[PDB]
Amino acid sequence: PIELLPETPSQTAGPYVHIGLALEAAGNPTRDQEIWNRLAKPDAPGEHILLLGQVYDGNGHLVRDSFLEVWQADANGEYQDAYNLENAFNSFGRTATTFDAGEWTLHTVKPGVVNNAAGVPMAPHINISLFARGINIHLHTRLYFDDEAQANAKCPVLNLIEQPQRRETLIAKRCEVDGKTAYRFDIRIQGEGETVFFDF
Amino acid sequence: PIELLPETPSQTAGPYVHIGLALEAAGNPTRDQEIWNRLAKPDAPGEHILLLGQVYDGNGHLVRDSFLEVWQADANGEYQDAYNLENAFNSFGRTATTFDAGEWTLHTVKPGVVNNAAGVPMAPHINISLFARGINIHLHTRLYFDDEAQANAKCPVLNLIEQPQRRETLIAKRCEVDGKTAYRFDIRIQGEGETVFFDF
Amino acid sequence: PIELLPETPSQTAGPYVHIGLALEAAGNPTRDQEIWNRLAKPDAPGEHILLLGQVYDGNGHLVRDSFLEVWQADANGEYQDAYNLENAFNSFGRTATTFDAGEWTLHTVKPGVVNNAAGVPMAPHINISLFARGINIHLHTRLYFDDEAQANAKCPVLNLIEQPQRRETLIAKRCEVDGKTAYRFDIRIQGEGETVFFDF
Amino acid sequence: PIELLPETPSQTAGPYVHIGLALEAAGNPTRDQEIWNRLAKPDAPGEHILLLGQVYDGNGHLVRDSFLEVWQADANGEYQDAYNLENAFNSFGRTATTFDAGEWTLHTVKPGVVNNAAGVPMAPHINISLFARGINIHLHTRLYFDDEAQANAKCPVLNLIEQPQRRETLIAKRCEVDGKTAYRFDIRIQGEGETVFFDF
Amino acid sequence: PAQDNSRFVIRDRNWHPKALTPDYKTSIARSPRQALVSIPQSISETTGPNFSHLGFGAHDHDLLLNFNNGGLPIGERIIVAGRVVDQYGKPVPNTLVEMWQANAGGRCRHKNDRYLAPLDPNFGGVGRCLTDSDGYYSFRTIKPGPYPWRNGPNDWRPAHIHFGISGPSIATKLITQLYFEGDPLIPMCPIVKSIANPEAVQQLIAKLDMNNANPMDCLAYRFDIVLRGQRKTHFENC
Amino acid sequence: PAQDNSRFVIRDRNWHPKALTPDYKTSIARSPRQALVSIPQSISETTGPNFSHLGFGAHDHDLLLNFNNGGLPIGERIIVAGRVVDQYGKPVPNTLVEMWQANAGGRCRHKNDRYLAPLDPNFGGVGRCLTDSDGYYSFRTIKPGPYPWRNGPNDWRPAHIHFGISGPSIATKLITQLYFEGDPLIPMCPIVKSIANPEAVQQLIAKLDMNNANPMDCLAYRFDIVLRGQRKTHFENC
Amino acid sequence: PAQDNSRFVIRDRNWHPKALTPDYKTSIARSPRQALVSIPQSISETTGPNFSHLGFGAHDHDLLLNFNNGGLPIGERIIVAGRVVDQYGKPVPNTLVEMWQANAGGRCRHKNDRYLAPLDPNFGGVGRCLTDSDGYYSFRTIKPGPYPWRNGPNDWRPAHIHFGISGPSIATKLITQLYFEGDPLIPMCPIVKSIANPEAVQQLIAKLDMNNANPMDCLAYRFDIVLRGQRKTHFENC
Ligand SMILES: [Fe+3]
Ligand SMILES: [Fe+3]
Ligand SMILES: [Fe+3]
Ligand SMILES: [Fe+3]
Repeated sequence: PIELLPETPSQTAGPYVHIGLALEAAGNPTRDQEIWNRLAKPDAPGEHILLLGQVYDGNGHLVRDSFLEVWQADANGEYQDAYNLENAFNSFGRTATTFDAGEWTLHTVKPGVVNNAAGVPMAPHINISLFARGINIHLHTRLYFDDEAQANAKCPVLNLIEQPQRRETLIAKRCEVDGKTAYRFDIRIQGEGETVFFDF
Repeated sequence: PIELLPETPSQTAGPYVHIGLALEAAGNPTRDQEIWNRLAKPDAPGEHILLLGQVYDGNGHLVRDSFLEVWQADANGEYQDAYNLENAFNSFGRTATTFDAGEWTLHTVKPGVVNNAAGVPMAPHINISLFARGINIHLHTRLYFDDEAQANAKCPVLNLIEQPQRRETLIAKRCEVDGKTAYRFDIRIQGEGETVFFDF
Repeated sequence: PIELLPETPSQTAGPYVHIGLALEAAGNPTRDQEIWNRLAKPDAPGEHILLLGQVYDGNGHLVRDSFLEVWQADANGEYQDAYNLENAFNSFGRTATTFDAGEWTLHTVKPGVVNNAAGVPMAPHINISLFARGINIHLHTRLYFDDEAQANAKCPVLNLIEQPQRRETLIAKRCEVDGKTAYRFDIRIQGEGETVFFDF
Repeated sequence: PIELLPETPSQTAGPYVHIGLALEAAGNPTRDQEIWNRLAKPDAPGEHILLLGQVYDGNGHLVRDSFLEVWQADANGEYQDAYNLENAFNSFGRTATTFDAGEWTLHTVKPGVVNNAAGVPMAPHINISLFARGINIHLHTRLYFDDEAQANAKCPVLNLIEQPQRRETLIAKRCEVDGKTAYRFDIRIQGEGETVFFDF
Repeated sequence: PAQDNSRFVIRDRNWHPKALTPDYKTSIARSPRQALVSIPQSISETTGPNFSHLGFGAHDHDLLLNFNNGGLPIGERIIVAGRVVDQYGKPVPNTLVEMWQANAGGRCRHKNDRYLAPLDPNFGGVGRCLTDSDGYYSFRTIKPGPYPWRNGPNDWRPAHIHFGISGPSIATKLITQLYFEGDPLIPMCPIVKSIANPEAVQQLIAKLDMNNANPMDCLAYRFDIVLRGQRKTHFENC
Repeated sequence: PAQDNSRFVIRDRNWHPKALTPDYKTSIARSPRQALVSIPQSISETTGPNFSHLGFGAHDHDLLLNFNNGGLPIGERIIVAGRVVDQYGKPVPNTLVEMWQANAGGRCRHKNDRYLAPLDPNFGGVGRCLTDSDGYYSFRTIKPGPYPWRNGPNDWRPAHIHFGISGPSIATKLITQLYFEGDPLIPMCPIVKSIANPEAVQQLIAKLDMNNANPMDCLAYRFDIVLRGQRKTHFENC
Repeated sequence: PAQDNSRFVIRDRNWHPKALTPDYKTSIARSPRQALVSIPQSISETTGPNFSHLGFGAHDHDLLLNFNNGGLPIGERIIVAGRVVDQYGKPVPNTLVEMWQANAGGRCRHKNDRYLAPLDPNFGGVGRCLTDSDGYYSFRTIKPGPYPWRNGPNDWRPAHIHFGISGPSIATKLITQLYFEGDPLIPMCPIVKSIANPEAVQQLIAKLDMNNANPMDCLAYRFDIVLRGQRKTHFENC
């Protein structure tokens, strides 16, 4: 069979991943430009939302050293790839859960609808990659919104998950935090209620 | 030591086992003569019973593509090996749970008693092989009856299972379906309340 | 691939093949029973014919040490396999061309029609195997009659030969020898006019 | 010594070459644009000629499944490499003999003169590649004209063939087909009068 | 009726595929976590159905003609033959062999298969043959195509034919799969790879069999199936 | 017009198949007996047609759609791709690649083929693609079946696809055949065996290419074709 | 009369000696130049004579007594015995084996042998034996000696016995030669070199069999013959 060069193998990001990529959250001095949890500046188009959550291990204890990276379309359903701190909206961002913040948070807009390769619309979603000590290769998942029930139900990606009860673990539950529209999304790594993870 | 030819290895039966061993259940045209789930004709001797059950995976989800083959003694405790569609009783049959039927059923008689190789009687039982997609090698179990508690208590096979609570998993619960004598035997492949499986 | 045991390889019959199988033609004393060139005794059913010919090498000189074996149906198109010197007709026989007989001869009957494996009639024919010093594995051919032109033309074996001119080399030319119906059939081993040979 | 990558090996073109390179000739539907046997349109410059010939095997039998590709200069001696169906002249074409047509034909112009790498003129010629079932690697020849005996006598290529009588095999005989100027060029693959083939 | 006069050689559970083989995704939640409970053989285990009287139609084993809607299937015509013996090499006569398979394009005639290769209107894909006195069986069918399935993101099943074999008892019954000699998709498959020992994988590869082919018609393949050895009981319960 | 500014590396005639290879029966009477006459290259030999302007239809290279009578062909859907380079490894761009082949069952859509496997009404079997700037070509088709032929009494052609490649000149033109990785009929073939060196046979075997497959759709194969190396003339006629 | 119920495995013509083997000189002008035509097997090729009723004389397989002119032959007394099977390993009972060979000095009893080694007044050199139920045959004879012949200027045929075997059909009939273990002339013989494969030559070598020898009497060689494998027809004309 044709063999190409093999990819460089993955290793765990380690306990100190915050020093190289979550400079602020490790309380080390920053540089002029850091990639962080503010995808949209307060004047970007769309419906502004705050996302928050916790991550669990399989004993149900909190993962306080995890590091996340998110990639979502803007409110028009367009991916913005030229990362710039001056833009109003960036499609990429990074967050973390620390010993002092058991919780991560991200500030962004509800993403607009994008289609898959066959032409079929996907429900609005945010792609998430999770890294942490103990995770040898990172975990891929999608966060979806509990208020988009109809689109969620015709989603060609959510419909590849066989068991209906598994599809729920990907649905963020709407709530409010000081007059701002927020969604919670916990991640269970292992066990009862195990979040669905992807391979692509 | 002495080595014989190796047995050909097993392989899972696959999602499509219906097309080859459960023709009707897969909604394909049948042949004249099929091996199916009616072990006993209406005028066969013994008590007529309907069996029924569900198959669960380890996440508590239903196995809808399972296929089962049963082997049991008649009412006078004799194994009828000559398979013929014109007998009043055949000791063998097959059933399947379908996307359609999450549930399998079998029409037969309650088996009579048989002795083990040492001459000790075994409680009335049905021998079951389970096959499905995800099962590399089939799984062997026995279906016993809750109304035969005296014989189940002295069965030399059920007594080889060390933990009493594990013994219970092989006892079918008497019930009534369309007010006709029935027993339910669900199987748990994995987890909490996991059904005992044998090796022989 | 499945390999069976290999066949014992062929060697040339050699210059002295007559001592083991053409006892008479080598002018050595015979035994009580010899296999020879008289397939039909004068009272066997059918049209009695005499066949004769010569064999050529590729320089056009005569092969005087060749040995032939023939197998043909009787006049009813039936193969007679139980070889017996008392029968009126035998389907098998042997002849030879010697230093003193540059010519072979056989006495038999015109064979009747047999069908091939698909049901299709073959024109009347006689199967010939030719052996001699210089021939490392024997040569298979068929002798056909020039007076059976119509059957010859619908013959499924003669029609596998691509080139029409090659088909002629298999056709024996009718003639008469002292009031007896004879056919000549020369064999050219190599060269101009090369007799068709088969593999089966 | 220095070794380069090896050239991929040839394989015979097979009996069915028509289905891939001679669509019409195999009586399959053609595509819009096909490469065929009309090198010149009616209003192209040069003398219009029809070429024709037969291909014989070594038994003097006709090759009915052959396929030929020709390459020639135009009338002013220039090679027109830009293949287009809208030109008045293309220097390339294909033809085939069929079960139907034992004979191939080509409509073109008589080529003008070209020089060899040393500046010496070559006589007018057509370059021909022959492919067929039984030919493992195609065979290269040149078609020259009998009415150009003065130039054929001084061709630096035809003079590399040592034996004069061998030179003759590449000279097409002028003739008339439906009273239109034509040349016949038959090819003998093997035997008596075998056409010269080249290696370059 | 059936008598207890046979014992069967224990199975080699490290030769066969284990229940938990994670690269084959569906096995995660479909394999037990508790150990199998071993039990002595009795009449229940050592007897099984005899299929000599089941009524077989005339094209039960010929898949080129048993589905038929006025036509021949499209694909490589092949004979799949072999012998069923037990571990001692003793032939298993009058035993039920059942098989099923995709079409030339890898499509299964089952409602659940949505792969984009079309159904062939002259092919069903099921056959059954009862072994003869020397344990021989034979089928005539077309060679199945490989098909994509949803395990890894680009997993394909090598071409295969599923087989069910009864044998003499419920202790010998076995479902397996046949692969085709040479197929480069074989070592890549997670289902084939549920088998840890590579010598066990080789027993599942049917070999090209030129000696059983019909010239100018169809090729063949030879697949021999070895079931558990059968032995008379001796010195039991003294 | 065309200019003489190229020379091509001599062919290796012991690498390629010889003309007389008796086990391939038709070659007996179709191979010369005289020696080939060697000649220097000139403009006649070193130039050849350029096919950049030939008009290609849209499905010329897609055999799943180019014959079409409202349907998909039956058989294994596959991509056959590769690159054409010369002996120095230099890519051959804008070159004509043509191929032809049987259907899933080994039947050729040609009047002359009488094999009993049926014609598929949605398959023709011809494609053509012009190589891109880096020498790449690609086809989409179904995997051909093997077929019986009348050479020896039970000879079968392994599955194959014929290929024609122009290159830059008539000196580089080549017709060959592609085989499929793993096929056990390959070493048995007298036509493949017309090639004496086994390393030359390996160049004709297309490899399974999982990296170019479309998941849940079709597999691929990679077949690279190396044509004669092309070099600038130097120091000629002083 | 005979019925068409068998097919025979095809011959491997690269295993057997080819027709044109130039060091064996007479093969030059006696080998065809056109290819053999292949034809399918019919009742003509699949039936053959059966000799179960030929009347064998009682000494026909015993060459120490069947020529007899008052005494015994001079030379090494040996039994030559073995079995005839088919390629599937199945014995071939009631077949005719014929054999002819020289005397202890290499002279053949024939008009044309003018070799100067004399004739043996008590040896003729011919035997025939029908094989038993089990495929066994046997002869008793003397070991023949080598003989020079007119091939190259100093060629010696090794010691040998010619065999002729019928089998069940004119498709299986064969003529061959038996050589003797360790003869240093075996590998220099052009007739033996007409077989290209060294493992095909080993099957023509009879091996010393001390187990079958009569103590204080004669030695024994074992020679086993394998004929084309015989199978029942299957799936024919559908
Ligand atoms: Fe570290
Ligand atoms: Fe399958
Ligand atoms: Fe001899
Ligand atoms: Fe072909």
